[PDB]
Amino acid sequence: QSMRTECNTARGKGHMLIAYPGDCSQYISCDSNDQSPQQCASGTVFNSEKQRCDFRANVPSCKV
Repeated sequence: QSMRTECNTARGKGHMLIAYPGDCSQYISCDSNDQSPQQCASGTVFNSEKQRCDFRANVPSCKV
């Protein structure tokens, strides 16, 4: 809850190119509140709590 050892949070400007597109932003906000703060959408991985496990070939989790 309370961590005073995050003085190294200034090291996220090297491989943060994951935020290139925009769909990732519209999915991170449309997936977090959609079911829960478990949204993992980042291009083709909607590991959101909404049960959208499609991190592979964008396969929809249409569990019968």
